[PDB]
Amino acid sequence: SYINANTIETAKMIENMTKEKVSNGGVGVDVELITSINVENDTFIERNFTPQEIEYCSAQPSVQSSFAGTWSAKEAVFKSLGVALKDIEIVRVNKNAPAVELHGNAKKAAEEAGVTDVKVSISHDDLQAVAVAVSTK
Amino acid sequence: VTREAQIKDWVENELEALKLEAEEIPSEDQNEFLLERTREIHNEAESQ
Repeated sequence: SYINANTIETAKMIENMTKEKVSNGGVGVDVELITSINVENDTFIERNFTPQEIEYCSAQPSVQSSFAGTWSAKEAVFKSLGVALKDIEIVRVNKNAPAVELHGNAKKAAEEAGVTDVKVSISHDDLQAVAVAVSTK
Repeated sequence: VTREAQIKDWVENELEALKLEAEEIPSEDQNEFLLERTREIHNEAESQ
């Protein structure tokens, strides 16, 4: 009643940032409140979200919560690297962890920093989306 | 919108601070401690 699915998901993500679990890599935590995402404002979406994300997000039960999940992931990846958000692309599929892959200047700055793997955990409910990106070199 | 940005910042600083408090907790009680203390943060972010 007290520990809903979003609390379990978000404690797991915080548990996997402790020194005993993963250490010696870029760690980026980013939260977004879902009310900050306007999905009607098409300019903000097209400029910061790839057409693969837009068609995945817009198929979900809560479009606004899913777009916020993605936007948190992008900004969580960018804080992990340590260097627009269009470049970073989050490939999310149902009941599976999403993969990160870079395209433009983000991909260049990942070779400059010497970052091989970028894993990202996401959780989103009715209030906020929390994303934790771990960039191992 | 300005205050919704400050609230986002306040949740990030509280998830960071949670992680630091959870470092010292032993590796058997660490699940229960994040579950209780994460919910408490969700609440204080909704409130705000």
